[PDB]
Amino acid sequence: MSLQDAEWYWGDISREEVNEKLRDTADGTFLVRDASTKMHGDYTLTLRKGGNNKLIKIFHRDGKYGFSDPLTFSSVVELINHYRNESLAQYNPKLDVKLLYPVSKYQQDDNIEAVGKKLHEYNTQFQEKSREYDRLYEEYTRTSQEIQMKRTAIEAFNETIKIFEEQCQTQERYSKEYIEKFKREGNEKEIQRIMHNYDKLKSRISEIIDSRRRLEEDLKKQAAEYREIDKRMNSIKPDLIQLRKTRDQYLMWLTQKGVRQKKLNE
Amino acid sequence: WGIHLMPPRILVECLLPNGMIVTLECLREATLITIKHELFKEARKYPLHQLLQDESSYIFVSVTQEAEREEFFDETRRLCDLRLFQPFLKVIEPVGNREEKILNREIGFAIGMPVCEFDMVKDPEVQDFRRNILNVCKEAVDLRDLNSPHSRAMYVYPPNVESSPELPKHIYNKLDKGQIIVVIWVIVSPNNDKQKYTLKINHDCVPEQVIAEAIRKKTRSMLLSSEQLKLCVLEYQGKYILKVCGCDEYFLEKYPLSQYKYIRSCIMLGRMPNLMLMAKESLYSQLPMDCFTMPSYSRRSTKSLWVINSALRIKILCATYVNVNIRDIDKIYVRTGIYHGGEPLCDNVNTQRVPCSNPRWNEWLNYDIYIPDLPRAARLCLSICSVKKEEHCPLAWGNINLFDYTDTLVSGKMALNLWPVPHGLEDLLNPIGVTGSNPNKETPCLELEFDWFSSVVKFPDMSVIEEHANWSVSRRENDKEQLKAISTRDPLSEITEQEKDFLWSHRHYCVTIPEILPKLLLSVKWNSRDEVAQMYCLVKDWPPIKPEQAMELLDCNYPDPMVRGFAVRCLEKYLTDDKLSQYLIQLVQVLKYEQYLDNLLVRFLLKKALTNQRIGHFFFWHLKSEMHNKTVSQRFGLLLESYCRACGMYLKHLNRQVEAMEKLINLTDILKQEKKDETQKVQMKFLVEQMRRPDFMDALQGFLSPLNPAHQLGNLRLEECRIMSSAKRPLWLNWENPDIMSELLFQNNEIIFKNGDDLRQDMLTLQIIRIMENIWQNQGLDLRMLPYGCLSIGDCVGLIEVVRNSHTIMQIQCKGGLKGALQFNSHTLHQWLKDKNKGEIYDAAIDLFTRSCAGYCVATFILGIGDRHNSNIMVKDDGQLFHIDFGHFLDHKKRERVPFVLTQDFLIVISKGAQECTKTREFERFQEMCYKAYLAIRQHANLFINLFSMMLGSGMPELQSFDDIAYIRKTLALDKTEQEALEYFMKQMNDAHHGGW
Repeated sequence: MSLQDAEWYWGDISREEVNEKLRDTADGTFLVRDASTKMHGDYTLTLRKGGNNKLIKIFHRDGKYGFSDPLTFSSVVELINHYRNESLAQYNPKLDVKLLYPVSKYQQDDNIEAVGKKLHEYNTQFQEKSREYDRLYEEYTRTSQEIQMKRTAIEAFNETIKIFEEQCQTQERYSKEYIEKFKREGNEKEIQRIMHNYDKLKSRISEIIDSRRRLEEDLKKQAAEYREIDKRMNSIKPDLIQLRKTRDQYLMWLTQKGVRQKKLNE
Repeated sequence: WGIHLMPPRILVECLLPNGMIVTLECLREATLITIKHELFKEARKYPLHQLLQDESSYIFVSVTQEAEREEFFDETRRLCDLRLFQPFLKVIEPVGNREEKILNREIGFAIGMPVCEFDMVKDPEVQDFRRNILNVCKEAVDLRDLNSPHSRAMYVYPPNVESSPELPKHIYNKLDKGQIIVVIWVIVSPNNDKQKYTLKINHDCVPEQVIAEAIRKKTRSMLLSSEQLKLCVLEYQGKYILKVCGCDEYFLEKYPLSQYKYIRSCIMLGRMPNLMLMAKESLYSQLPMDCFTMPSYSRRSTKSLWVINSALRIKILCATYVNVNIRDIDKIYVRTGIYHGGEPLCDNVNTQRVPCSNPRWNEWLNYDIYIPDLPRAARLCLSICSVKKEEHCPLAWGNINLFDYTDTLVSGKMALNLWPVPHGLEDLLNPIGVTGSNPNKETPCLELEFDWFSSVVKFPDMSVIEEHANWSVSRRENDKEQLKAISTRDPLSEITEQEKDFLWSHRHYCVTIPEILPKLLLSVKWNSRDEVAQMYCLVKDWPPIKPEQAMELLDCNYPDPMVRGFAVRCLEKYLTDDKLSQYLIQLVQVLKYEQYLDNLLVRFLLKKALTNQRIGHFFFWHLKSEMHNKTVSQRFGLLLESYCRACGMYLKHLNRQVEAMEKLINLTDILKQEKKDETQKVQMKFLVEQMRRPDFMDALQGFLSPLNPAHQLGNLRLEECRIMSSAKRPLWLNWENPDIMSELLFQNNEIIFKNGDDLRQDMLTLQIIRIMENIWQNQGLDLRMLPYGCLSIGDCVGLIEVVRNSHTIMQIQCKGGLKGALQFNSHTLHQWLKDKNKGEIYDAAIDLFTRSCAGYCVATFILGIGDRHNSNIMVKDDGQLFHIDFGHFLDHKKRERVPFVLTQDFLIVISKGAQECTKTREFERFQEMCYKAYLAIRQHANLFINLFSMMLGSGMPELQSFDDIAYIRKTLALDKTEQEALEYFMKQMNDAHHGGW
């Protein structure tokens, strides 16, 4: 019945911590803190409506509470219970939502040295899988860099080949009529000089498309490693947050008795 | 390409227009005129030579390593400088204007991407921007060419002055009865030996009056008639100007001499101003003429939003290229939200969950918002999330402006290539990210569809909005104390719904306290057509606020184009070119938050950048340094184009800088990745060998310092250059100062080039330190800090100014001896300062050590900087103490930390070698300095918080959300009284030192 025992009262936790406890949650979810001022008597209600976290000042004036100058509540507990049944439209029609969901202050289900040991290993699991992801992220960007530079090199090959191909079409245009003349003139040498060079042009161009292919193949296989590195990162990201959540609750569960054991453990 | 340097002679294949190809052996250094001439002399040995014209009728083209088909119009260029992908040249006949093409090439070199890549862009906004922003270029070029040559000199050599002439009394008191003495110099002979003329003048004389006293002192014995003297004064006033000895800073404008920063520092440091008397025609001579040629690309039924009677509705179709382990996770879904800045306009809504192997929803999503209630800056934020307690995490994000740059509402199908999730971000959406589509290939593409309301829909004109305001509006002492109370609170203060609607209720009485505008705007129901329409009317006639307040309205919490426009107008009217040049890093980052390429802010910055070459220099490098980031590469690129196309002859110098830095990164890349398997001694003998190269010497010698272009970098001191003994092995570089009178400023210009780690954390902290130092001086606290020069020039690469005659306290501990068992002697530092400050200057060194030490304790504590140790703490021979390597801040990783702990070494200096250091009067005076410095930052905490919040989109992992900035609200205890803050600061300092506080 007392405020100190209420599930939705979290004491002096930070505005930044209720933001984390309400993100992506449903309308009506609510908490109550000691105002960030940390002055006796004042409290702040935070409820979620329309995807935002609205802040409400719980005023205190002579042993009674309320959101406005008519403070008609002897306790903060009865104030929260009244609006857990009635809509906040009574105070402000813009809100029109009642306190539907409290964020209970205990959820998750041996000697203090045992949980201090269980904390030491859960943290090592988190810290070593954090190095796992940090290694993939640098290989992810190291691979990303090498890919987009191989893409521009291929486009460079595409432009050189386009230039070398129009060269073959200009050779075949301006050489046709001169070759047709050298042949009826009986001049086989000059026709052989023209084809000697043409064959050299037709040879280098093929050496270039080969280099482009060998790079195209080298890129396609690295672009797949890129996707696989992304797969396993997306598989580690959720496990990493899970192992981080047990770490912090074990740390706070132990901070109540073992402030010095954490000082030496880590 | 993959070739570091071409051999001395190489084989280039030349494709002639007759179809032949010629393998031509030619020198690496050969120029194209040499190549083309000898090619057509070799062509005569091949068939079909009759079809070739004279070489005058041809130019070369080839493919660069940037994949550009470049026409080599500038035939004076060197083979090895062409950036060729393959050694071949295609002979062709030139087409188009030669100057545009040779200019575009050198612009592409400067901004870091071929300018032709902008020509091939589908987006109409991109083509409209680079066309329409040319007006800002011309009006800036016209404004500097008007009143030539003085106007041109004011652009390239602008006055480096403080924001106000009035000297703080702390500084004026060093003056001899309000007077300063200066030595004025003259070069008198061809051999260039100099003459001195020492003057004593009122501190507030303008340069022309200083010129007048110089010629008066010289002509004292000439027996001049009072009018004959004035003619000599007029002559020398209209013939000569004054230059700072050793650097390219000039006093070209008639400010009081004491507000020129060079001289106010001489007054602060008690140094001797040294000025050179220079013929102003000799200065105008080195300012060649430059022109802005209009580029080639400067050429060549609707209904209202407020008549659509329906709720917003968007369709999610399908996705591609989604990378997820089908066996590890369960399903995927698309999360969506309608945002106005950081505040969602309505509750989010998701698609249904679907198997990973078939990303396909085909769902219409209904949003709890009436279309006419959409604000102009409304935008759709979405992402693809995975699910496997139930735990979610995002796979790729993407944001969309519901209205484009033409005020039209989006309609029809739309494909959106998504971006990777930023490192360390667990939030499912990324509203602070940029609106745009990822240009990378094989990125997951999400397809959407927007409603088509039988015609193109436009946002209503402001004429219609004010009508609706009048239509909707028709439908004291303790209160003015609340308004003044809420105005006092910092930008990130908690405002309750009771306070919000109270502010909105008194929105008309708020105009009497204009600085309340940020709080009031945050109270508007931006998801209601009615309230917004009324707020536009208040902003239209809102009283201007000071720049350090308007800069808050450019961060990511204020996206409305009427609010930002009001903010920009505050800057262009009240922001001095001095404080603009100090906050430029933030003003460039808040360009990212802009919805559209063309906005009032970018036009403001570009204008001031093209009319003040001092801020234009860092305007270029802050943009160039971030061109690697594809999320902003296009915006910053097009902006750099407009700048480099109108900045004038300074582009030629910028290219020498960019080319010099390019060879430092290429060289440092080789040492860190090609030659990694070698130690320092063997890497040194390789370093010098590369620096002996002529091309390297010609590039790295004779250019301007990017840390300060007023510093010319002359010839290298190879013997002084080295690779430093640190894990990432940076380069210690030393140039000669080529100034005619460098001996009066510094003959050694030493810079550290570091490539490996991100430097924009240090630019911010060093910037922050300079700020808090400035306000301390202006409040009577002479806590000399040392915000040395640091500049990020690219992806984890930049420059660091090294402090002359400085050592780490570790290096100093090693100069002493051992006392305890395997323990340095705590008195080594004090004995070191004593040794270098013998006699009466001792009391000064300990005062400078104590005062600077106090400033760095407060600064580091407030900012939560990385833990200090004896190798990142440094002290000058002078006695001044300072820090280096500001790696992290705001407590980055996983309590209220105190990073700078005063070991006994510092206390025995502060207490002058006593035993009861904490009990001495000298230590109690040091504590008084800290308390005053701390409280002084608290009373200026607003602009510090605004500086960090403007850097949220920067990508620095140290701060990704406004929550990260809360660390400063904690160390400054902004949610408590000054008395509670003082007590808090003492608490943390006492716990850190185990007593004394």
